[PDB]
Amino acid sequence: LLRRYLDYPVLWKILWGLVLGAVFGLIAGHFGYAGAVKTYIKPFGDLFVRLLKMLVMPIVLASLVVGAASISPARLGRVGVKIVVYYLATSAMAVFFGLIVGRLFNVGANVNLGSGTGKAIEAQPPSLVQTLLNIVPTNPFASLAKGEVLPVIFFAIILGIAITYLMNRNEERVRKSAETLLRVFDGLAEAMYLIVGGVMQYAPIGVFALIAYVMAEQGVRVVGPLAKVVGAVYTGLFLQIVITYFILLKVFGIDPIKFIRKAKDAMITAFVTRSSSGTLPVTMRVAEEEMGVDKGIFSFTLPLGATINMDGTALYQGVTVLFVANAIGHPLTLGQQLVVVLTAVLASIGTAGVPGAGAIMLAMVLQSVGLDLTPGSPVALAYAMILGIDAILDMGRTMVNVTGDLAGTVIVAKTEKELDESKWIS
Amino acid sequence: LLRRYLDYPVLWKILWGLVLGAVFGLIAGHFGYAGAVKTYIKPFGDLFVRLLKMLVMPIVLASLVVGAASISPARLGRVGVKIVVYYLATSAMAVFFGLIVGRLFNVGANVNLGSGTGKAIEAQPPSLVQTLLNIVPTNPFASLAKGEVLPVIFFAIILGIAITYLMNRNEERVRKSAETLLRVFDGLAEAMYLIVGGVMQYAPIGVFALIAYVMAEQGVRVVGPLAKVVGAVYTGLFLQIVITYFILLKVFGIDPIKFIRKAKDAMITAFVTRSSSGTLPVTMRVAEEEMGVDKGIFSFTLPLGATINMDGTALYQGVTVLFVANAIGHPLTLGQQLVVVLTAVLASIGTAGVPGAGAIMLAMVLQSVGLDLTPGSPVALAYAMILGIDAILDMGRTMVNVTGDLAGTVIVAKTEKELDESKWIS
Amino acid sequence: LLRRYLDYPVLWKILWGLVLGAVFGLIAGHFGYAGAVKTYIKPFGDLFVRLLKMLVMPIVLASLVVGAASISPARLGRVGVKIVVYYLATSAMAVFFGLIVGRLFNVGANVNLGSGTGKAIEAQPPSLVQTLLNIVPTNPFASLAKGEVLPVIFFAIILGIAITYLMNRNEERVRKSAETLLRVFDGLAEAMYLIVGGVMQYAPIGVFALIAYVMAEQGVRVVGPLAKVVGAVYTGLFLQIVITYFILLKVFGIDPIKFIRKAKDAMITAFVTRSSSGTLPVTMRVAEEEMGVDKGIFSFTLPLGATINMDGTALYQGVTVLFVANAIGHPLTLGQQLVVVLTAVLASIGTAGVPGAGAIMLAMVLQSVGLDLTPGSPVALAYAMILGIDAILDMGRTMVNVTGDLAGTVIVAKTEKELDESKWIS
Repeated sequence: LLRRYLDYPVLWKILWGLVLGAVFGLIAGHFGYAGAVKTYIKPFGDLFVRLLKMLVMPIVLASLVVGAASISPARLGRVGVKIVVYYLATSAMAVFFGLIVGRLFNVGANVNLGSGTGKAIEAQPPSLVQTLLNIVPTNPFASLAKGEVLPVIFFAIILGIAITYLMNRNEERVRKSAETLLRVFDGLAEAMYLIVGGVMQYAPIGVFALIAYVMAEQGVRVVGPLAKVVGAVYTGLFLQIVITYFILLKVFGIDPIKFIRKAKDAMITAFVTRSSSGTLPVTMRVAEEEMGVDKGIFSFTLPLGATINMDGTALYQGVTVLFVANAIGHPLTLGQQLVVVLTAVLASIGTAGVPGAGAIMLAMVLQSVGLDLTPGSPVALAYAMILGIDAILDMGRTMVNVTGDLAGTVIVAKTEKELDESKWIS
Repeated sequence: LLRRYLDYPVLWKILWGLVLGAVFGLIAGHFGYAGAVKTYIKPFGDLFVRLLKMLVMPIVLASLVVGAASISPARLGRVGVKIVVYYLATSAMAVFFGLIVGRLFNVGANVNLGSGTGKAIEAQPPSLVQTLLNIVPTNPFASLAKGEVLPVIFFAIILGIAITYLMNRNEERVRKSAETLLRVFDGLAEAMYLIVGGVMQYAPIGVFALIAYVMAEQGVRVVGPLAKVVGAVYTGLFLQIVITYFILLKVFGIDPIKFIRKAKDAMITAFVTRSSSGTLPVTMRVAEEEMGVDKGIFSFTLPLGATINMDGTALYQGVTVLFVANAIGHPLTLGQQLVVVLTAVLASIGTAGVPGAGAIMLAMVLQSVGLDLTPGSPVALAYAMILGIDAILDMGRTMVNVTGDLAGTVIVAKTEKELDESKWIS
Repeated sequence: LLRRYLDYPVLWKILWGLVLGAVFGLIAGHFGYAGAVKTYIKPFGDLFVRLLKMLVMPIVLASLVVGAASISPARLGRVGVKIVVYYLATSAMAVFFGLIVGRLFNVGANVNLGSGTGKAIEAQPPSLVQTLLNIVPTNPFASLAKGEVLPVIFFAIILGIAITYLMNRNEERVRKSAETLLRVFDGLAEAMYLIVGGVMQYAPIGVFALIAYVMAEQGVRVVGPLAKVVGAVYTGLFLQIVITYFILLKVFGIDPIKFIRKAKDAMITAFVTRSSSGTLPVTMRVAEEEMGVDKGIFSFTLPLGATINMDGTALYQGVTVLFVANAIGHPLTLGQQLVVVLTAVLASIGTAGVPGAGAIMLAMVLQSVGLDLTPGSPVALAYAMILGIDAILDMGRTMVNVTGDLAGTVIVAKTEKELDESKWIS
């Protein structure tokens, strides 16, 4: 900080930091400085990551309560059902694309990791209703503490609807009590947006450090087959975007190219900060002035959608579990490869919108299939290299998430005729 | 459509839900559809139990803060501190009588619930002084998360009392701050009461699912023990009146025979209306036109007592916490038969008639004793049975709350020499 | 009469509790009644320790949010940020002097009341940089539940700064929301200060119980090591003055000797009145007449320093945490000492002034450094010894507390060149 580093445009600041970090991690990691980068530089990246998780539970709780207390329950249902159907459709298309692009590259094929047989040949306990019940928290404070985003989303929506029923009562004591509770939650959401805007000023250092460490450690693993997995995530991702989202927007009447030229802001600010609920201010300030959606829509769909958006995750798992499988030499068929729907579309509904969520979810899916031994087996290294390239995969698995969020908000807006057509004329 | 299911008197269609659950469980266990009803119907019961547990913590916290700030010693005079201790003492004695008539009835020994050879190391409990010191929470947020409800009760009462002592200080800043905190907790309590209304709207299907599963799983006895729990509550109430509200009146000089003969009006009106505060005028007037207490007293003891004097709901959940215990094969000890006494009494400040209680104070006492309502556990089924048999308990349980209120008003009027004896001679 | 036991000065009451506890414990130990105090007396000690460990989290959260909203770059001009930087740096150097003097005197190295070698075995402590990173929480509510003090301190400070930045907004809705959130946290902090008043009123019974149990089970040296603690704290305050304040004043042009000779009135008033806000008028009179500072500064610097500039308290913490760590036989490591420095500086932002805010902050630092204050553990007994001696250190802590304010006022007034040189030159 010298009073000028806080005035350079935030987005250009982040991209400048990211490119400088990539160059530093390349030239250093090649000159044998992995230890120095890990020791002096990586802690800044870890501090940035930790900051990007401090402000996810409060922002989710407060912003959902406000976004539900602003909308009347009728429009709230008419919007939420649409946004959930949209996430389901686009996430199913995402899983399909994962199963396709994890094969079209034959990912992790000639990584002969000294193992012919394994334990992932078959495993499918996809307990669906057991997840549809886990949405309901047994103790909402205990679900705040344990960092579960979906039960807190449920409780927040319920509390918001209760408040909007209260502020229509007649006992003027109750009206005031409800207004005061709503103002508490509104103040908390706004303070969290300030905190996020503040963290995105340090982000040009955190991104620099993170990508520097990543490009210093894994700067040589992008030569082997582990490059045909970053290729298989990014090709699958570009396909996700340019097929799913543009097909949808053309179907509903939104011109896709203009949609991209207008989403560029949030697309880029989420491609680098790798967090959906840390770029939530940016995507809201995009849906407000650059897309034209009404506030009573994106005040709820965007914070709800920043969590439950399993396109990047499912596209990330549907191509990374295939890599782990082909790495340990034990194959698996398409139908049996639906360990993604086991976790990504069911277990990983909430944990989508924190950095490195894909890696921890892959750790969650590789342990449920039976592959548990962490220190020695090929399951160790096959997942360790993924954890190493987790940042390069995570920079995109959330750009797609925020693009899908904006596309779903635009869709729910356009169907409800709450989308300002004065912005979409160019 | 659906409004015929909403506007139908709840707490009645709950009993219809229970009896339809019984007949459905019978004709699905006979035909041999136990697996099908366990895999398709029980999820509704699981959802309903999770819904009844998501309320217990926020409702206890908020409602207790509001209640304690309503009755704190910082705003109680002589009559206030003379009626509050009376209400607390008589609620404690109501719970004692509940446990007494639960042990003197073998309430839930005819139920086949609880697995065979569950455990045998349930003994070796903490001492009396230790479970007494465990009332004080070492960390209030840690007690909100861990689900402990008695320490949260203690901390909430402390906070309410502190808030009242604040709202009398001179600095306008701290007065406004305390008043705003109180309005926050009040808004949270009101939102929780609406959510409880919604959950009890859903309760028909939930108790239907739970009862259908528990009947069709084995054909367990449900008519035996329920015809015992009522008949235990009702003689519990008759005992409560004719023992407590007669020895208390005898030790203060008031003839209880004429007291009952003149309070029959409010007694009948509350036994039929089933409303703690809906019958408030009637009892009020029978305290004025016949009992003789002036407005200076019964304008403060009766309104407060219709909210914090719930001796009926201190005996109901005094016998039902024995039913749930004796049915699941976990007989209560003196260490828990005290935690019931403290929880079911301190939570009486945290009531609101039907929505404030709604058999949520029992789901709170159960969690206070350690008996968890984990969806699928025998506690859930022995709780579903009771919450289903709730109309036949409530239509009688309401009658003793208002008699407790009248006894309290008369006792405080007599102990202040205000009660005009001219209405009690001849 | 109870009202007589309350209006006694609470800290002399606590010291009397400690003395009576020592004598009664020695008598019991010589008479072989150790079981009597272990079963009947000690439960009061357990109750006090739990009742005190309760307040740490609500106090730390609410008080830090309010204090941080009191000092922030949003409402701090130039003199504001200068004096705040000075206050924090001086509190930090003061905690450092506390640790140095504590280690030098070897405080509490012969009470040996620990459970032996081990009792907290944890092989690999978090490295220094990991200890720094753990300040930001991955989930602030999780840091609330798990009782981690420092992450909640960081989150609370950040929330307060965001809240005041909001209060500076122009949209009426968000300004009102931020005001209401701050008023909620203000009300919570004030309620916590009332509860602390109550707990410290109860304290003498608790200190009597704890010291009696200690001195009865086995007579440990308490007249000696507490004497060394008092000597070390007074040497610490004297060296704090003679090094920190003299060096700062001389490296800014002030002549320290005449500074001391001028502020004799404020120092002596703070000594004899044992109050830091009750000596505010005399402090302003000294800073205006005898120093030369203009009303532009000493009207904003003194009311701030007598609230957030606690050097005496931040040295008492630095010495007594070392005493507790050397008493239970766990010489604390350097990462732990840095944690002590951080959470003794940042907690000063939210000091209370209620008699006992030194003991509560000591409990806060004990919880933050790793030495849990759970009842029964030897930490409770050593903390009881310190809290008992607290009344003797309080006569000197407020002298350094209000000398730091004057040093800071004079420093900043000379930097701003607003110091009326006619009072210094000769």
